[PDB]
Amino acid sequence: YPLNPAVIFIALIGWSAVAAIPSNIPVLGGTGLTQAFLASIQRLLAQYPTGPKLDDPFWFYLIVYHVGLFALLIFGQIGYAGY
Amino acid sequence: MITIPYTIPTIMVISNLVGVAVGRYALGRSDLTQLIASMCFGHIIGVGIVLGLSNMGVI
Amino acid sequence: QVKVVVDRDVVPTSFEKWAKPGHFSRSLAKGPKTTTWIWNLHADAHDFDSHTSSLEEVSRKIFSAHFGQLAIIFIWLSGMYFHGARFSNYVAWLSNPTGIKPSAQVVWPIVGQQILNADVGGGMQGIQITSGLFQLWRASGIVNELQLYVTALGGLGMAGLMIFAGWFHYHKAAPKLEWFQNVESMLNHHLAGLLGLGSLSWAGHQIHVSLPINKLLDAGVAPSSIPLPHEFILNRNLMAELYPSFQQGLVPFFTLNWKQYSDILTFKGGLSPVTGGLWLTDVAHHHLAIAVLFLVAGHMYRTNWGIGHSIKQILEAHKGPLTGEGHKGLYEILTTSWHANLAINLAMLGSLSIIVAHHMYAMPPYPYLATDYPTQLSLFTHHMWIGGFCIVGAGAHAAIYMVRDYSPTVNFNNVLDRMIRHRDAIISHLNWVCIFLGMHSFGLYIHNDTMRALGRAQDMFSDTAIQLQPVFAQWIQQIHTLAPGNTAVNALATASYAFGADTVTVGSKIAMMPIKLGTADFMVHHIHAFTIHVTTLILLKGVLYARNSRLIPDKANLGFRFPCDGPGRGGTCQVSAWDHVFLGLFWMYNALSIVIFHFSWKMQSDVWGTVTSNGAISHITGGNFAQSAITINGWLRDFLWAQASQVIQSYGSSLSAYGLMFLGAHFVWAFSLMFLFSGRGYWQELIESIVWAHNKLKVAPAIAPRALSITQGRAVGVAHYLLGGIATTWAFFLARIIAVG
Amino acid sequence: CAETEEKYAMTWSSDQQHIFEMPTGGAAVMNSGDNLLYLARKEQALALATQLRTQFKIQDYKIYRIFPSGEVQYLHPKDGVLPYQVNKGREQVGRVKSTIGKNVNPAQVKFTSKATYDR
Amino acid sequence: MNLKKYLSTAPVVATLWLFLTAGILIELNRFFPDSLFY
Amino acid sequence: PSMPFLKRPSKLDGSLPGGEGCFDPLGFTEVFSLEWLREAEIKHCRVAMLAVLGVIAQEFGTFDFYNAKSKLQLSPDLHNQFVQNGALQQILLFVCAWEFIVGLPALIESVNGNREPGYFGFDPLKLGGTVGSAQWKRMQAGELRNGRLAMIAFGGFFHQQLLTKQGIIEQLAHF
Amino acid sequence: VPFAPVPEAVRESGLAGSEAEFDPLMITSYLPISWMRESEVKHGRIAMLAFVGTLAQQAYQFPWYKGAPTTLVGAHDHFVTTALAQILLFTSAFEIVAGVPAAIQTVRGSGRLPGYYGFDPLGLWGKDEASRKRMELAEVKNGRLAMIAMLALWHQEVLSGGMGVIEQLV
Ligand code: CLA
Ligand code: CLA
Ligand code: CLA
Ligand SMILES: CC1=C(C/C=C(\C)CCC[C@H](C)CCC[C@H](C)CCCC(C)C)C(=O)c2ccccc2C1=O
Ligand SMILES: CCCCCCCCCCCCO[C@@H]1O[C@H](CO)[C@@H](O)[C@H](O)[C@H]1O
Repeated sequence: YPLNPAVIFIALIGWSAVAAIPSNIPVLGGTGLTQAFLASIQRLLAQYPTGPKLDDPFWFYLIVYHVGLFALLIFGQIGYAGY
Repeated sequence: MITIPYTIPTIMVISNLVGVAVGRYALGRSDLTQLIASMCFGHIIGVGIVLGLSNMGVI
Repeated sequence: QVKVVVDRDVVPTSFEKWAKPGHFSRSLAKGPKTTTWIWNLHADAHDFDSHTSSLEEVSRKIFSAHFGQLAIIFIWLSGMYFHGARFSNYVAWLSNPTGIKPSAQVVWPIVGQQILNADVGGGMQGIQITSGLFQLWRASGIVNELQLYVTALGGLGMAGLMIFAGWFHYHKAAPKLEWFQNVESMLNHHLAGLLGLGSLSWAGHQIHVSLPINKLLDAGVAPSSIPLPHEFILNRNLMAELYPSFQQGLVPFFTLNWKQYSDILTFKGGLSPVTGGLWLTDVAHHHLAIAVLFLVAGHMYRTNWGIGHSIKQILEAHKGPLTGEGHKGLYEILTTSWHANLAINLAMLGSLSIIVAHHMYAMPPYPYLATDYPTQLSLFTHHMWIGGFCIVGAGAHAAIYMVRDYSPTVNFNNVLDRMIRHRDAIISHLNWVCIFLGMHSFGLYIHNDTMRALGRAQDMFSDTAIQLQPVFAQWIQQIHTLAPGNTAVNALATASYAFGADTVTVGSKIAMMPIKLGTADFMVHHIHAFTIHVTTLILLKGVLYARNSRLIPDKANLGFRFPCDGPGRGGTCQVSAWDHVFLGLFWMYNALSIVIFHFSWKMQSDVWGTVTSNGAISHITGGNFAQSAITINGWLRDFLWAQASQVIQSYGSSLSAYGLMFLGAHFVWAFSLMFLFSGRGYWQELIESIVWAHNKLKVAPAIAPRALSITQGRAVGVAHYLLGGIATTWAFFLARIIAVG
Repeated sequence: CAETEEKYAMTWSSDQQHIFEMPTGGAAVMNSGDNLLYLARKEQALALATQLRTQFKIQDYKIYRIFPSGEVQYLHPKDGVLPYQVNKGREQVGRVKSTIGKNVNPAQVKFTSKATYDR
Repeated sequence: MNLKKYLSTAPVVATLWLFLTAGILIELNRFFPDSLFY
Repeated sequence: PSMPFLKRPSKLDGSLPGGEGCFDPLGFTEVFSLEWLREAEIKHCRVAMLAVLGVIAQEFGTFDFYNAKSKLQLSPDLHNQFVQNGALQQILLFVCAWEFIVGLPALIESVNGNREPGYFGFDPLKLGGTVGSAQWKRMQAGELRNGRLAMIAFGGFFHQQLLTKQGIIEQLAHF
Repeated sequence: VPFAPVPEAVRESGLAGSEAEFDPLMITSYLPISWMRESEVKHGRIAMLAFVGTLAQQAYQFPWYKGAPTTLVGAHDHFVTTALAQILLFTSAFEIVAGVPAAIQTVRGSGRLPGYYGFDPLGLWGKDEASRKRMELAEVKNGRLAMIAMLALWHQEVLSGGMGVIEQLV
């Protein structure tokens, strides 16, 4: 049934680029939805055991980025329903 | 609401005309309900643009 | 198309057929040769899809019966407004609400029971309200007794319009089925007309009644200097003093300068620190949001004007690959079978009532509601209980669809029966989730029970011991702390004070404290997920095995309320789709009994109580949850042994009627077991051995005295197990919190 | 399973492609010309016989009982006519001479491998 | 005409008799309360 | 139409003693079968004629020994003077003797359709009590008209309270 | 192409009076014209009697309780609380028993001209001819003309200073 396992990265183009340049400042990230995340993962990626529940932009921009990224890749497989 | 120069009714009639431009497409019959439905939709869109334009930035 | 065809002079209105009991059922108009006709008369009083298969006549019967239900509800609310008028201390309660306990019902003075008239203050006594009517009347702005009398008499007026409406819509103007299967118009008027104009007009009442009145009562004005809601609309001048945006009129509305309406409407959230309720600016603004949002919502259903959807072209369009046919058939299921509609609407109605409970304890929306803790408790508890029962009504009427109104021709390869192709894989994984959650929700309690009993408290699941800090709930609660600055940009406070900032106290009574969730609250949430999954197991086993199981492959040929098949297959007692609902009512009692035993004991340990000098803290049990909810001896001892003590010592006082409805409800609970355990193969010739003693004295009753049937002889065990079981916690709870709060 | 339990394969024919309901559940395709149907146990099969026969005509139908040795059986009918209808081939077994009222008391049957009704 | 037949049924006359003897007990226990003699 | 009005030509009625016509603009006789309503019309108009003659006769100065009037409504001077007197009880109770006892079965006679729902007999008059066709119907319409005028007239005799606070004769003594 | 509008055809000609059939928007095609014609006539009434209500708003002999609220909105500001709520009530009383069976009778489908046949001490109206329909057509033309005159007399005070109507020409 999944006849088209074609592309996934078109969602990574499709979800980061639509969420980088709109900053919409006075929220947690003064930058965009993704720029507040890629800067806030490189501080923790080099085997840092920290990141508690008070680490806001790691957990919050973890879930809010995965929930639109999941939705846009699922809708990308819906992008092989019109065939 | 001000006159002919750029104001809140200036950015409403563009929403009304793109609304009826949708009404030429969404079962685009030329009846009453194209205007009463579709000018209502562009009216909704215009209200979403006026005050959403009012909060974040210049009106 | 949409047109209303109405039969006129359908049924004559004589009292002739009242003299024929069981006129309605040709299976039951034979008359009672046995006493089982007596109970089958009442078990077939509302089997409307068993009177006649003609859905027109059925649909007239039900649609006229709804007006009878609304007639009883308007008699009920007219009763509450009159008991508020003549009998309540509401006028005196409006002066000082934190001192005067709310009472309406004033017990008649017969032997002893005049002692139930509790001297609750206000100069006049009577038994104390826990239903919280006075908080909804202070919110609604009812000032003196006159609006309670007049609104009561309007309640009887609408009750007369619903009796006359139901008589009018069964007898002398009753519609056709083509009116009823016109369902895009029905949604089109209930989303928009009912709920839309309901929330909009209620925003009218709050802005033109409650905002001036509950601004004045928030300022502490006595209920004599308060003007009538009458007098705020003759002139805008009495409201421009209170809210200076009324001076501009509707002119900033029509120019869309809605910044000007920050006086009337806002987005603040939190609670009022003075009244302990929600800001009625936020609540009136809220009902405007439901107003415009639902009036948007109503207009998506094409009726006559070719603008809008139909449900058919929606459900056909989701022709998904893993379902094959898509949702084809559901518009023909839900517009020809009433019981399926009752399954959906009872599921969503019941879960809405649960949502109502959870949104009322933490965001107490009425003024001085979180101050008097019994009205805060019992409006969680009551809406939790009807919010339970309606889900079992979903699990029943889904099965009543599946037994009666299932037809495989309309229902062939769609989303529905493709479940039933793998209902073994549905119910088997519910079976696994039920065992896994039972081990990991109650085995933790036997664990902490043993480790506390074995002395090794180092091996428990406390905060000191092996902790089970709920990670996800604490994280998202921490997000809700960080809402009103970051994401709720135009807010001021959080969504509740169950989430964020320090507590709100009104009259040295803790209205809402931020609830802490550590390693005991965790395990009780797994109780709730567990006993929710068991009711989902019995109420999906009751539906997927409703029509044709693999044990009994003809259940639709047997029916819905059949008892059994026989001793064959080694015994097939209690196997019908009704009998799973019989089981899901006991699990309803379990699941909600530990929901409210989580509620009324975490919030007697972590929220409620008083505050003392220098803002110091005092709970009712005094923080005695996380060291005590982890076990069962802590649960049974420290909750059911300790909180009972104000129900049990309640004699000689006004709380003694709960001391009677406590023991009598233990009696009814214990009295159900006689019906549940035994069966009519005993009682039928026990009874016939008594029929010998009537035949000897010629006192043979002409209606032959059978015992109950099997399904009645277990339905009554449910209806006593729940009446006694629910009224135990009722009397225990109200006698607990009235005795302190 | 099929390697050790008696599978019940129900063979029947029809005239038009109707749609019936499986005893496993849901709607079935119901091949119009001729169709066999494997099942699990006999009550499913004769419950399907009631499912189709009480609705409409599905005659020339009977399950071939696939016992796991490999071959078939034939029960409903055997003489070709419907069981509650009366044919002059069937030999009655399973009777006694009178009601239960003359059946023997089980103290007369105690310590014997008899029945409470054979006499 | 046939309403009096409905007012002769079992539950209605059950309420019009147990309501009545109930009123005998309550009206006989307002006038002479606390009656343990006789 | 058969109505002397906008349009609803003889919805059910017309032969009843409405001599200027059949009024009925709202759908009550459409679904109430009209006999109940005719008894309600006639009984309300009788008791309203007694009401308005009661208000006039009480305003023309009769008390054995009671409270002075200053109004004949607004309970704790007039109506709740006599209830706490234990006085209007029996004059209600005999109405209970009229209504529950000899008016409720008569209303039952005004359901089965053998009543002509005025008619409690009751003509204690010689030379003018024609039971027949002409004077009985033209006098029943006269009872009906003076009774209806008693209904609205008693409405006006009640609601002169706000800018009156006084009697009706003293309302005539001021404009 | 019914002799008023642009080149677009109009279906409706079914016994309404005022035979021009000016339907640009085709609201006939979604509403019954007995209803809409009763809105034609019924708004026309208030246009008439409210037009001369403004022409007698500043005129000779009054009911004589006034002299200060001689304006229009000031009349609607002063009188609603005391003197005009029964101008509402004595037409709600006529309305719920007169207009409700009239409009609901015509949308129900009865046969009646929506003029709700009434008091007539004048008018020829006994000879069934084109004078009766002529007074229908002149009546509705005077109604819509008085109605356009009501936005005239509304916008002869708002963007003119709230002064009198007859004295605006000074
Ligand atoms: C916008 C119009 C409108 C409104 C307000 C309602 C409201 C309601 N409908 Mg309803 N309905 C409508 C249109 C409407 N309907 C249409 C068009 C259809 C046909 C497609 C139906 C078919 C329908 C069914 C089949 C059922 C309902 C039911 C209900 C009730 C749900 C109970 C409730 O919320 O109690 C809250 C109660 C109130 C808010 C009081 C409402 C009373 C006000 C005055 C509105 C009633 C106006 C009335 C409908 C106008 C009739 C015209 C006539 C007088 C000439 C509620 C009263 C259910 C019910 O209980 O039956 C009565 C039910 O089973 N409706
Ligand atoms: C307190 C009494 C009691 C208990 C313990 C249970 C327990 C259970 N019921 Mg239940 N039930 C009860 C009363 C009870 N019921 C009553 C009164 C009714 C009346 C209506 C029902 C009706 C009912 C229905 C209708 C269904 C169940 C089901 C289940 C099972 C749910 C799965 C689960 O939790 O596994 C976890 C097991 C436990 C929590 C039990 C304790 C196990 C401990 C934690 C571990 C083992 C102990 C120990 C180590 C054993 C080894 C030592 C020993 C060998 C010597 C579970 C075993 C469902 C079912 O079949 O299973 C899905 C089901 O469909 N029940
Ligand atoms: C079911 C709930 C439950 C749980 C979670 C525990 C847990 C525990 N108990 Mg225990 N206990 C329970 C019920 C439970 N108990 C009950 C009901 C009783 C009374 C009958 C007791 C009586 C008891 C005693 C008397 C003692 C404990 C002790 C302990 C601790 C050590 C036991 C041990 O070595 O685990 C053994 C664990 C395993 C063998 C692991 C099997 C399970 C694995 C994790 C499943 C994984 C499958 C995997 C997810 C598959 C997916 C992946 C795959 C597809 C690749 C441990 C915390 C001891 C202690 O001192 O506490 C510290 C101790 O002395 N318990
Ligand atoms: C006790 C019992 C009975 C016997 C219950 C009897 C038959 C009913 C007793 C109550 C009825 C209502 C008594 C009838 C009396 C009438 C009400 C008339 C009395 C006069 C006034 C009270 C109106 C069963 O039939 C039964 C069936 C299946 C499982 C368990 C049981 C079971 O435990
Ligand atoms: C350039 C000229 C603009 C004139 C602006 C006038 C603004 C208000 C328009 C309506 C006039 C009446 O004003 C109403 O007054 C009533 C009460 O008198 C209230 O509803 C409001 O103030 C206005 O709606």
